[PDB]
Amino acid sequence: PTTKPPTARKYIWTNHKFNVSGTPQQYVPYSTTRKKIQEWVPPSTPYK
Amino acid sequence: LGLREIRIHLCQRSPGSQGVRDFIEKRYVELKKANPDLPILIRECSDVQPKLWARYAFGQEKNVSLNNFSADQVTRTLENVLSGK
Amino acid sequence: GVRTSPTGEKVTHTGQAYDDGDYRRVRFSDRQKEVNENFAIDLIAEQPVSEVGSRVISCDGGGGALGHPRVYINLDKETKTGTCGYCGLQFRQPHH
Amino acid sequence: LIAVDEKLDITTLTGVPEEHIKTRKVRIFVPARNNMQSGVNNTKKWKMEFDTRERWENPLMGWSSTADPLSNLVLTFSTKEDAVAFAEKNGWSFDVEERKVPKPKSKSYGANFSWNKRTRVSTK
Amino acid sequence: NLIEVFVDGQSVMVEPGTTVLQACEKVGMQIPRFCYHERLSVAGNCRMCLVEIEKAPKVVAACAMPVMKGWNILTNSEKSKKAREGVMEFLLANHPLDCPICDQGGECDLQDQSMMFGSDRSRFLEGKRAVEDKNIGPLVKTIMTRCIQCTRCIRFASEIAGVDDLGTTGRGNDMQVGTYIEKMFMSELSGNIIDICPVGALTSKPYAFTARPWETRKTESIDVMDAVGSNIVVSTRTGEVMRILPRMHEDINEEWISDKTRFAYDGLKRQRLTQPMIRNEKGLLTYTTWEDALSRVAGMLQSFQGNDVAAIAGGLVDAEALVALKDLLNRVDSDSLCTEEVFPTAGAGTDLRSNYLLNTTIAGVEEADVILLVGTNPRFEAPLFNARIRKSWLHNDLKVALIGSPVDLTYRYDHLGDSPKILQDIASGNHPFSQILKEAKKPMVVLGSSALQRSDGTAILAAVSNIAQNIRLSSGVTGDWKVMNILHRIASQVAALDLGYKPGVEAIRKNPPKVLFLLGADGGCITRQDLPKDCFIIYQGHHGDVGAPMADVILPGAAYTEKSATYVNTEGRAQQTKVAVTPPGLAREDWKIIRALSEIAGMTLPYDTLDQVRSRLEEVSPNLVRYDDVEGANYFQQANELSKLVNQQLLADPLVPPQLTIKDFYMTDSISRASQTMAKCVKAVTEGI
Amino acid sequence: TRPTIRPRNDVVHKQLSAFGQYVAEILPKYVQQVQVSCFNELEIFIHPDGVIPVLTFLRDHTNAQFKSLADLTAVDVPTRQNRFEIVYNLLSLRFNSRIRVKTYTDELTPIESSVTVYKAANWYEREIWDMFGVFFANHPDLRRILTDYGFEGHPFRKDFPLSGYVELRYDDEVKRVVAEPVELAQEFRKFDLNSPWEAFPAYRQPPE
Amino acid sequence: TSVKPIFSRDMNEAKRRVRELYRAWYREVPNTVHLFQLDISVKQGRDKVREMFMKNAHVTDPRVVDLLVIKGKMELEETINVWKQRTHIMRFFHETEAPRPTDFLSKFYVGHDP
Ligand code: SF4
Ligand code: SF4
Ligand code: FES
Ligand SMILES: [Mg+2]
Ligand SMILES: [Zn+2]
Repeated sequence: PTTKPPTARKYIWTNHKFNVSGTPQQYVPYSTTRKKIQEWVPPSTPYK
Repeated sequence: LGLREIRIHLCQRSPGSQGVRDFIEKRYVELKKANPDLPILIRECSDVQPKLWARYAFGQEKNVSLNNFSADQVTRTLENVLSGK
Repeated sequence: GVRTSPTGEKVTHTGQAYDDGDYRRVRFSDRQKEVNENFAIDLIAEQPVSEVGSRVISCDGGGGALGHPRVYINLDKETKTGTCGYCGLQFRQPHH
Repeated sequence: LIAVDEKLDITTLTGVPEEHIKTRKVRIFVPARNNMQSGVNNTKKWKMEFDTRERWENPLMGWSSTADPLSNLVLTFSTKEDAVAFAEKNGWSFDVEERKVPKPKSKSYGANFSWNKRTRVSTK
Repeated sequence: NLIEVFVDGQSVMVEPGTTVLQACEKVGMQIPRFCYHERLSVAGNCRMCLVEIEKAPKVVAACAMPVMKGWNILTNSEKSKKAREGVMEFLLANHPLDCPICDQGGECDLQDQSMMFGSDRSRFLEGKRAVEDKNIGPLVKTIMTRCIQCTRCIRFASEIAGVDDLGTTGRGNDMQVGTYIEKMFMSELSGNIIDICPVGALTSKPYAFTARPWETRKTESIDVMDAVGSNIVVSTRTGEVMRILPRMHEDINEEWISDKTRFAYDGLKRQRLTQPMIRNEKGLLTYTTWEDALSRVAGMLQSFQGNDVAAIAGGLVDAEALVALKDLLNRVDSDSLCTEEVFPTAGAGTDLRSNYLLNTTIAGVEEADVILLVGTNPRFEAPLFNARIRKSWLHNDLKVALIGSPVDLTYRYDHLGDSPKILQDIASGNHPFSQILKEAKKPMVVLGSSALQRSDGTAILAAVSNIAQNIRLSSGVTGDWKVMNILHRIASQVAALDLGYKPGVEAIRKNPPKVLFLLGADGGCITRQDLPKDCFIIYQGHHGDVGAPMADVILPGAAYTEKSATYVNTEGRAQQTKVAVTPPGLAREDWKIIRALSEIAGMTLPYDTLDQVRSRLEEVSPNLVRYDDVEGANYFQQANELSKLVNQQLLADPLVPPQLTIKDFYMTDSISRASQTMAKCVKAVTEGI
Repeated sequence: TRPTIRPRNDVVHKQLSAFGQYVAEILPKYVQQVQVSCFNELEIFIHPDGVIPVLTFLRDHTNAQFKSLADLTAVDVPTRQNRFEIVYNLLSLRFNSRIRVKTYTDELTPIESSVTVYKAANWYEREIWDMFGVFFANHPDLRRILTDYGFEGHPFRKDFPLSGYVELRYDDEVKRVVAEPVELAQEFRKFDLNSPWEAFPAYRQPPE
Repeated sequence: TSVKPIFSRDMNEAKRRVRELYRAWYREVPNTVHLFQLDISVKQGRDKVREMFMKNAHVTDPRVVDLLVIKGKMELEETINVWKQRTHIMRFFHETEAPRPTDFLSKFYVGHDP
């Protein structure tokens, strides 16, 4: 890398990271999609 | 005791429904005129025998076969249901 | 361009954020939630608009065979810029 | 060579659970042509498929889960009689849908320029 | 007589005037095509269907060339293969490299026919053509660089939809398809241009980028948005409804569906009822459990009985649910069973099916000579029926006459006033149209069921029955042709009438009930103002619109995409909807809810499974289990005789349809109101641009 | 030169056709059909009860010394009355040739075991029984070979689900591995791939 | 239509084979309980054998009966030879499966299953 530095981009991490398994910085998966079905919200005012 | 509705199931082409078909053709209007508020539903069967369902109060139903009947027989059987005997 | 939900949870670029009453937030306790800080929509908006003096231009994303399939954008509508939809790149004709 | 006056039935040999033998209604049908394409090569063989069951969302990663072994099972048959025979011998209930073929249509290019009829086209 | 032609040396007898393409179809060979659609006219400009005749030096356009006697059609000859390769080379020479970002993707005719009939390499070393994209509304997305100028959308627009706002401007390689102005192609039959476009130039905007054709699972069900009963295919993916597509049925649907059917599937993801709801001490709706909700409802059902129990059936209810609720209410001797739509019960009423059915089927319109529409707007009440009427008009010079408001249909018609006094004049014989009907060999009288909602619906029905009687007496008595017809606009109306529900809510208005079951009743016909104080309302349904806000107990049910059910369309045909996805949350099937309620209340119903419920349906009305059959018996004579004995006076009001404009078309039912795409369409057609 | 097209061997095609005629003449009682594919493979369709005579002839006859049983499998085709199609692949080292012999059977009809002609037929027929349910009459030891002990159902049949009906896990309460109904975290995503445009006209079937 | 019989010709010989197989299974349960160190009773094992025999009592085709007794002999020899483990023998008993409801109301409460 001293002889041939790599191409520099603004989105590339400035600080490298090792394997963070077994630490609070570990990766936890989740669903990245929103809720599929919207349920009806009943009126908050009384009736009858 | 309290009749609620009458249903007549007759196939439109089978020979066995010929008597029921004649009753519909030449006797239904007089029957309906006498019972304006009685639900008399005429429906269609495919390959089974004709039927006479009589729905009474509180969901009691009796089915009477009309297979190979005549127009007079259908009228008598129907008026027996209306009479109650 | 990360954003924070009212529950203190980061919002992903797809808008994902667990509800306040959602029980699934328990998985993040004593741990972290993986959110990428760079937002492609923000960066591509930050990109400028290239002005070319032709009715039709061609974009391959840069790099040639290392880009995307080459496509042609028609710069006739003067009320908006022509957008290459592979790379989201805007082009325009010199007005005035 | 023995003779049996019985209907063929292999449910006890297939190894299917009784739930999926009894409570399943397969559908024998010829698939409808996909309206997005004009080809008709997928509308030639009969298909047998099962009724849809529940699919829920996985709590982790949000994937679509299932508990029905026969959700992806689709069988191909050359004839309605063959499909019905297979369904009967395996014991599943079945609903048969008659094949729908387009009716022949009278097409004429010369009708686009009729002297007095409404078939004349205003554009080409 | 048939003439003998040969396809690859195989003999085949075809009628004179048959094209080469149809002869090859008869022998089982599908010739490649782009601009040919059997439902449209013959254009013959893409040149993809060129085939070689054995002795002809020149290839012929298979889609437009009629066959002659003793022709040998060489479908897979060297000349045919080279012609296909050349045409495909030109098309792909100018096409753009947009396949990965194209919604057509894996269901593209250009891709498939390129892979089957074209070459595998490109010789085009020049620059491509880029075309400016047009805007034609919120439903269709146009990326016109992908157009191959096949003129299918133009022919469809004009011929089928009666809208002449599509065409080609310019000439040469710069020829473009569009409106030439900022105009939105808004019509009730717009998505069919999305279907017929062979390339991705016209694509569905609500469906944009969501899925790919290979992922989706196809469920063959029917349509419930109107009373035509269109056959559809539901494209699901991971248990989610992704798309709605037409399914061919040449007697009902005929490959087309309306925009409401196609684009209102996204109302099934909003305002959904997912959990049972009761009312706490504050009077506010809160979630509860199935056991608790059904226990409260069954306690009320045990407390009250007789005519103090009513049920109102909505527009999206099915035969199984209807018969289960009917049996449950009959278990307590109650009979206040009603539908939220009015039909005249004077005379025959619902006793004879050939008094409220569309006796001349949809396919029977193509044979009629004269048609008279009374108090209806078929363009919005039944778009496919109106499309069939327009097709018959175009191809047979059918004479259409409309009595009442001059709505803008898609074809020229003879307008007759606005008032039923003209309807009485026609029956008397004073009107010239009486002579027209008498001289017509095949007349048809279609009375819109929206006209029967008036205070004088019985008088209108009697008048049109008298008109049909006069037609029958003057014209030929013999024949299987049927004149009298009724056009319905509600999916569940015919099934309810067959089961024995009393049409209209007049009985419930007459005798206010203590317990009211709103089974999908979102019309708002009966409200708490009419109901007595402290009336117990149970709304069972899938959308919270009106009945759910005003109800005491809320029971979530399943939609048509979510239950296997039976629906009867306006012509009396019965069709079964199949399950595509499952009900969300704690929602259940409607007849299952009713059966569980009966079991808790103690009046357990005699059916536990769908087959048993359909056996009960066969007991009440066997036509509900004879599915694809449409033939029935004709009792017009008895119906007319019963209608004559009681008559009233026609009101001095013009016949105004409920729907006069395309916005009124867009918003009609619960799913449509919950849909966001329908809201976008309404905004577009009101504010323009 | 046509570099992208497989060259054809008409000499071998003729030799295989001649030998097919030869065997069909020699064994008219059982042979129902003889075919030669265009990539030079001879295929013989026999009556199911001719397995032993046909195979013994093809092994012992001086002009057909098919001393090696290359393979033995079955194919499930539900649309047929006899769904199972038993295939024998034989290799003749003396004449440097290969032959195929195909018979048919259904669920309840046994096929005579060919362990008396070839010894590989033992495990091959055990596998056929295990995976398709086809029973072989005079088999020295017929039992499951590949499936789990007590496994119910024959997996390679077309009507058998891909994931089966049961799955295994260890249950701590009972301190042993248990079998429970199959339940998938992600359902197998079925893809409809077939194009609606006919690819090979040479194989087109009559419309009937 | 004459069909090739697997065994047993008519139904009586199939019933004879069924009785022989039942005796073989009945005399094997004590040895199976002893060898596999099962915690179940010998009476429980015999009852399970009886139940597994009774679920095929509706068969009227002698060939199907012959195939059933063939498979029964196979799974009996997997037990005498201790090829099976305690795992499979107890898989016969479904000791870990939760009891699925059978009445309409309970099935309605739990979910969408027919
Ligand atoms: S229309 Fe067809 S060929 Fe053109 S970009 Fe789309 S998928 Fe590709
Ligand atoms: S937009 Fe589509 S349907 Fe219209 S001419 Fe172009 S390719 Fe044909
Ligand atoms: S399909 Fe015939 S020229 Fe287009
Ligand atoms: Mg399209
Ligand atoms: Zn680009």
